[PDB]
Amino acid sequence: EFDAIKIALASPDMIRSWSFGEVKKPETINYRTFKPERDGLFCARIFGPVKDYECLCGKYKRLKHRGVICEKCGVEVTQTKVRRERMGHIELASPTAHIWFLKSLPSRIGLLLDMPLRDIERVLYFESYVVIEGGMTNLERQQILTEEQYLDALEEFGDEFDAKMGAEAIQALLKSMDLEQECEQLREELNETNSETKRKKLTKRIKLLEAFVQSGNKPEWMILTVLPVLPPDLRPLVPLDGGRFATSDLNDLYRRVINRNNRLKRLLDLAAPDIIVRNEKRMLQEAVDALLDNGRRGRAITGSNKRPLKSLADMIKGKQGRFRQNLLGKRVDYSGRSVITVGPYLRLHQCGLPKKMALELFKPFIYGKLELRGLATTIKAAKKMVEREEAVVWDILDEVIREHPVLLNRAPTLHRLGIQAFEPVLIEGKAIQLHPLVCAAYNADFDGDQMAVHVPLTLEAQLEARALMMSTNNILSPANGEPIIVPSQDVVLGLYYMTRDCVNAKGEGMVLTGPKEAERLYRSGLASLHARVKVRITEYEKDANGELVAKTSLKDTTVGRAILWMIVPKGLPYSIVNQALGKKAISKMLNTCYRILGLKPTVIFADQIMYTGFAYAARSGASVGIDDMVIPEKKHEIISEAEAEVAEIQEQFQSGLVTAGERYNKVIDIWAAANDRVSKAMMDNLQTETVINRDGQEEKQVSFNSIYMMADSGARGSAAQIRQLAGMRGLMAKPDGSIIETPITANFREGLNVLQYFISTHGARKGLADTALKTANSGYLTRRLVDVAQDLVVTEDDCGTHEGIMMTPVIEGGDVKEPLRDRVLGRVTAEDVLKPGTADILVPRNTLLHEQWCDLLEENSVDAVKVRSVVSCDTDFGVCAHCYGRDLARGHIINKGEAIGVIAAQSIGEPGTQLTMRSSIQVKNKGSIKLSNVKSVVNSSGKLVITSRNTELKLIDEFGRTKESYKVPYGAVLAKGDGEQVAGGETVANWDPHTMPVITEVSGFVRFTDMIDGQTITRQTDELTGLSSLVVLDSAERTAGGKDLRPALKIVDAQGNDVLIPGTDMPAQYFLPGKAIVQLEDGVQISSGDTLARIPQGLPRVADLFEARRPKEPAILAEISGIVSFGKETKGKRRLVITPVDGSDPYEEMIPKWRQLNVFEGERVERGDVISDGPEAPHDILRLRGVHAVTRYIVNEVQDVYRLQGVKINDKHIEVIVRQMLRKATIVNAGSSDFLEGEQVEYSRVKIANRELEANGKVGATYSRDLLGITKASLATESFISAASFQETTRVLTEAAVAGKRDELRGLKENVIVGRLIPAGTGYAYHQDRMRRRAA
Amino acid sequence: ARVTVQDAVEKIGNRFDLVLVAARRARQMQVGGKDPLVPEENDKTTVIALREIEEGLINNQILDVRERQEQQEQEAAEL
Amino acid sequence: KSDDVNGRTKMYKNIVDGNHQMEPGMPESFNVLLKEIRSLGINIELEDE
Amino acid sequence: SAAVKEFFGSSQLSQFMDQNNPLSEITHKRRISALGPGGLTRERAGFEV
Amino acid sequence: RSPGVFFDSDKGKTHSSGKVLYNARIIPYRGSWLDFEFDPKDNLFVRID
DNA sequence: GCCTTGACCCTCCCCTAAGGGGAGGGTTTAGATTGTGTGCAGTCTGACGCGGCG
DNA sequence: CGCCGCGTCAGACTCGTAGGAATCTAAACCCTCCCCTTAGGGGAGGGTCAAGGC
Ligand SMILES: [Mg+2]
Ligand SMILES: [Zn+2]
Ligand SMILES: [Zn+2]
Repeated sequence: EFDAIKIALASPDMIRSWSFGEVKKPETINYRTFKPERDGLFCARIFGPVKDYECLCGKYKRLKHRGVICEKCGVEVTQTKVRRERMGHIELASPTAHIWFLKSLPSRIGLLLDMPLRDIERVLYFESYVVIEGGMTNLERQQILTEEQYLDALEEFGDEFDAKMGAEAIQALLKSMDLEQECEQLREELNETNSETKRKKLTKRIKLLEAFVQSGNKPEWMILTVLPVLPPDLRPLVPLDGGRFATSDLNDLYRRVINRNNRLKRLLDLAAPDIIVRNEKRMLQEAVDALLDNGRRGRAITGSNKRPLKSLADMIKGKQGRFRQNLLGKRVDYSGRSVITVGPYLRLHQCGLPKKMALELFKPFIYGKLELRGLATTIKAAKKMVEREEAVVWDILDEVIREHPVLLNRAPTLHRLGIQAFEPVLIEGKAIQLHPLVCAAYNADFDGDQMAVHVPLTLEAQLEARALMMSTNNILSPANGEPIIVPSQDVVLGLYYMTRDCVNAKGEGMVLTGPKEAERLYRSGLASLHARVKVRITEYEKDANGELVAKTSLKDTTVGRAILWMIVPKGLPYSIVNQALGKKAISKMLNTCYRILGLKPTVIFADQIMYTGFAYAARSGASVGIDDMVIPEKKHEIISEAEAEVAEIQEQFQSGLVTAGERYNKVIDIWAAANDRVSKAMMDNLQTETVINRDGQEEKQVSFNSIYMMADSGARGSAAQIRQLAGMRGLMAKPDGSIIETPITANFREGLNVLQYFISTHGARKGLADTALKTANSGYLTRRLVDVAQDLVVTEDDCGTHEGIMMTPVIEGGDVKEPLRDRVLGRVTAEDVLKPGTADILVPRNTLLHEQWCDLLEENSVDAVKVRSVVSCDTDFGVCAHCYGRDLARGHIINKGEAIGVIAAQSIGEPGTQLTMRSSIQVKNKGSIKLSNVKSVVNSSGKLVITSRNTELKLIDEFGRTKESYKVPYGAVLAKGDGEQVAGGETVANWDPHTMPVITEVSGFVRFTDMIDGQTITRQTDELTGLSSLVVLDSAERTAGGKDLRPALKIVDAQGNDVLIPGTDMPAQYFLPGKAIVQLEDGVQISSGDTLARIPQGLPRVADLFEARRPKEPAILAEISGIVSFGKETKGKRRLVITPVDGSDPYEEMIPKWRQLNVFEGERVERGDVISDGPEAPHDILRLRGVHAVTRYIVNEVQDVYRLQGVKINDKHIEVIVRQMLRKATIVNAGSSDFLEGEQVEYSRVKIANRELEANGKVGATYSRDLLGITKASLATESFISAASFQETTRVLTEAAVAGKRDELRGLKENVIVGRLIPAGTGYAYHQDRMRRRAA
Repeated sequence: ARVTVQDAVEKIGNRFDLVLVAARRARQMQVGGKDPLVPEENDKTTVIALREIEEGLINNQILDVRERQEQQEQEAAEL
Repeated sequence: KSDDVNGRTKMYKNIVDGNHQMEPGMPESFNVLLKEIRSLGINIELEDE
Repeated sequence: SAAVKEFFGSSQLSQFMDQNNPLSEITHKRRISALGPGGLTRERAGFEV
Repeated sequence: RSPGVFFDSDKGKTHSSGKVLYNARIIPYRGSWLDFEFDPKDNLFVRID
């Protein structure tokens, strides 16, 4: 049909060619006989007939006369549907500026004219004149005149010059300007400029003028002289049920425009005084502005409610505009809704659908099969049969729903498992019966939740429901490869109770012929489910081939584990059930079944697990009583002891031994300790207090307490909640967040009193208000992520890149937060993985690291694997299937046509409602030590002194992999020789946290340089030290001289010889900053390593990381590598000069010195190391360290937020969003290219342009990749439709109109807007043969 | 009937291509006069198409050679 | 299912005839959108090549 | 008449009586609202109110 | 909110320096609001409505 | 069965005599009067563009 | 010309039933145009009913 959408400015002739007549009157319809009035806003002569195939006068009344325009009424005899398509126009009596091109910032009229919006608005409002042309006059072009200046220069310099006011003046200025001449003038002005602010000004204006030259647009079309009128059926005036009329606000706004325009024409006919005509022109301008965008300029016009009228711009923008309410999502037919209940009998692929719902949802199918089977002669006979609900329409309904899936949806659809397809089973209720195992995917409970049903109509939709969306395809999560159709609550409690063992249970110690004998003995009441017993078990294993070989042996098992073995599929080991099965063990059992045997055994296994767990949770009788909340018998004395401690601390505070701060902190500490004591006593009295007799002798076993069994199986409940049931509730926080110093010593088994309950509600309401207010923030973040990543699709199979990220385990301090195996599983290697035994290929170059390769990496010592990433994919407009890796929902490599961007955005945004809206080194374990980035010297006391700020300590095991990683401050003295064994708890590093020491260069003697005493020093004596110290104070502390001039502590030999560096002849001196305390004099020897001077020192976070927000005061990084020097101080901006050795030397910054610097004048810096400290800005990380550094930073900083709440997301999904944030590139040197310098282009565009330029031997452009947040990256897309539908619709449509953009509909949103197959999924083939039957 | 579609995805190596092949064959059976190549055990044409795909009787190349055979046969069978 | 006015009656008739195929056209709200962007001074247009 | 008619029929604080049971009715009558004309808006009411 | 004069501040949520800026607000039952406030440079500013 | 033929018949629209009734449109109106008149708001946080000081 | 505080702009969950908003306001003239009034008359346009003629 069409292949692109173009947007541009409309000329007056274009606007008159859309129209079918001029709207000349504000009449809508006759009040007596509601036919539309001629020449009005509803006019059948302009806009089309109001009855289908009938004129207005009734003279031509049938399709016999079609297309004939009546000569009496002028109405064309045609369909009335044309009243939705036929526009009109208003010929404006005065030129009126378009408010979008004036007032949507930056102003296009202002930027094109290079006038301030203050001067343009003064001319528009008839307050000032502007000189269109100066002539033989001293007046420059566009010079603004007040009225008196105009009347002076008019009589003084005659009518040689031309000066006007109003939008006729602005229009004459926009018409009189030469765009190409001004482009050349501005370009040669750019070639004369070094000021980067003015250079940005000029490149903005140049690309505006160039967009106007390249487009067909003319500047003067930004001033309206003709006004389009929307078709009247899109602004309908319709009679309501009670005879009242309902209208659009556009009729009010259009009527006001017509009324002020007709009065302006009248006044120009009467030759009114010009104060009246200027007023009418201002009123027509503000009426047209209110029609186009109501509320931008001035106060919003309200009509008859004091509610502002909805303008044309409000129709298409916002959450309730066309795009977001009607185009990006719709209300659909063949859709129902009901409360969901549980069906525990259902199979995983089926739902229960009420017969009353299905009879309506499937109604044309039933009509078709009633007429087809001869049971109805006519669709109306069939309709009456279905109304009467004859007994045969239920048979017809049972055969029309037979293999026909339905989609079930629960809002909010946070991820794609919120829509799943099921085969319906017709039930008799009114409630949908949902399978239990899918509820966790839906986040559904049966406490009043509703779900929507949708009927797939076409064969393709039915086969996508069956093949893509069916719940038996959805057992693995797409966020992480973990099972998402997983047992819970009742199932895991039944499977846990079944697989537990009692000590002296009935039937203990017999020997069973198999699991069938165990079931016989349990059912006949001769053995207990927990009787530990000896069963002959035959288990099958897969050999090297796909063959399944059996082994039979007597296992020491229980009766219930033998019973549970009967439902386990064959390729699985008996050790998978020979344990008590909690939630984790059952999830791992399902994952094991999936990886070993595949999907068909796994869905059968999951159904059998559900049935068995339900059955044996029923058999258990597992109740909850009040005697199950066993309160520890020593809780009262723990509380009495903490009360005695708090009383003695209170008496200490009365006796002045402690101030209120440490007093309060001591009370908080002795109550947190007593709470931990009560919790440990409660859990110890709860977890094993089955004491049981084995042949007379008492023995302890794990407890069959019901509260404990629910908590221990992972069914429901944490230890933190058993603490509130049976322990004490503990310390509560004020709404301030500060802890109330008297805790709830009660639990819920005992009562809380009124005061305890009140201070518990303090935090209960805070949590509930967080839940209520963070869904909006998480939805907004997910929407921004989808709209930044929607266009990313796996388009290629392999891009042949060799880049990638080096995956290592995440180690923060001395904990391994993320192992290598789950950071590298399902990813394609980027280089051959080698053993510690060198040059032997362990894993070849393009291997997808499935579980066997990961076990091979784990049994070897591989600590780092370089893998392929989407940020390093070479594919233009997409991603190859190898840089992505596995589809985590399938378990194999991703397919071409997968919308991995929507999956990534949903995977990140789904857990957002589980996030919150509001010194020395102690090595843990044994292993070798190695340090990195060390500036190391030997102290006089047998030490290692690491005088650096980039060093880090790493603890290696005998395996060879780093297990702990710390990093130590400047001048941290090492208690260890680096490179050999340490022990657990062994202190390796000690330093000063609160003060920064100065550590010397080489051994020698103190010498002084530029420290003129009395002006750079206060020599102060500390009364109990014996030797006085010398302070180098602030700059305002002393007079001119040493305040800015730096004291330099030289080191020389005692014979006066300056000591020279090993390797360089660099002069050994130490320049120290102000606020320093020195304890040294001249003459005393100092070896290398003496410390001479001491200078003393949730969900919003993820949203800030993806928006790439620069923090409040960032870290300061070294742009270029070199040596530090200092320029103009004593302004407030300390001037740092990094001096390279082989580059262009001067590079300065303006560091405000109210942040402590962490660099010295003698030490070098690498590009990007911290000069000052603070939260790093990701733009700086990208510029100075690169793309891999900023993606490493963003994935680590986002997974720190997610791992803290126990949320497991693959970092494929964060790398997808990071790749979509690195989509632009600013050109630094164009070469022989079509780009300017300092111009932001797409990275793929400049990469393709360089591919073509180095294909023709010429030099391509050089660029610097930008980092944009997810809002600025999704607003900077090459598609104006998706950007305008995301947000800021006015800005997007304004820049797209003045630039003359064209949208080729290449992403998912633009094909959703326009009702096409998306270019992903099963529409990927269609778009491929749409583009190869267009490029041919 | 059809519970899991995994066996048909192995033959037609994509889930996205499987839907297209199966919908082409299911439309041949539904509105064309084509009879199933498998015993129709009270299945709908979508499930019959999936059961033919999972038996190797239908793929995109088989559907292509079948339509080319029918097209050349019926364009040749007139004077 | 929602906005294609000619296509939804064709779809109903196709379901009644046992032919589960759609002939999808343009959503009517996209035509409303195009007419509302043109009621601003903006020439938005489908490039029908 | 219009001022008091607008208050009693159209205010945000003039609410359709919750008449499920006796507890609904006396809970509705003993209700305090920060919203309404001269009060807060539920969209810009922060965490601390 | 009751009518009267209320003394409040922002606690370091301005001027990027953690400086607390105080304000006073006279709220009538009916009439214009009268706000005094401190800028980050300790000048007193009146603000009406 | 096909085809005419003369006589009937129907509704629908316009006409009657002397204006009645009403709808919908114009026009002037001569003591003197000379600046509206409401609110409402307990958002925060980014982010961009600009006067104004240095 | 470069930087800092100020003005401004743009974003911020889907089911059932209730469910809106409620003020304010010429008169006396004149004109044309359209429909209306009895008790049916006249005609145009389009159908219908028995006769037969082949
Ligand atoms: Mg619920
Ligand atoms: Zn007509
Ligand atoms: Zn790639």
